[PDB]
Amino acid sequence: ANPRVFFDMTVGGAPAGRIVMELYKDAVPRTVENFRALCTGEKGVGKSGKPLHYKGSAFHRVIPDFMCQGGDFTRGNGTGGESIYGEKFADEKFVHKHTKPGILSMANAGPNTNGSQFFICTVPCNWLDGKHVVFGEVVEGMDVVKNIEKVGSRSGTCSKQVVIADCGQL
Amino acid sequence: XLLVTAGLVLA
Repeated sequence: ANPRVFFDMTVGGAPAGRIVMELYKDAVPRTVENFRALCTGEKGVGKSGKPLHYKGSAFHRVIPDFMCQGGDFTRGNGTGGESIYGEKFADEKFVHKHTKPGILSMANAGPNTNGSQFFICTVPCNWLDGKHVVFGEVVEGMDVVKNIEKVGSRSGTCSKQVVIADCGQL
Repeated sequence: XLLVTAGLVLA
């Protein structure tokens, strides 16, 4: 089966609901395995000395009519993050494109720099195709996504903090 | 522009 993982989100400390994501283990298993493990925290601590775990991390960059970005559990601002394999890992395959809201894809700093940061598209983003590895999609709680999207701004700054209060695997 | 980078956010 393709794994399903979840985030229980808060916005300004207030519960916002659950996002459930299906991960395309069938297509991009190495990328999926990283994300799945970062939802459970099972692999221990990274090079940063922080837990390899999304729990407690935030969506630090949210841009309406584009995407929600999170996963920087080491610096909280887009300058950190790391994978269960080490700081960075290769782009596995570009077999899926950024075709619809709810697509889940890896943020990076150029080719072969995947860590832990990810984004959820809120529009089709074809200009990202070939540059970011798509590895899953939101299957429930897209409303929670759209509610987070509204707290964002053009600068990416959020009006209230958007936190993955809890996370794990179903 | 509209990118998703991790440390130097560009146009």
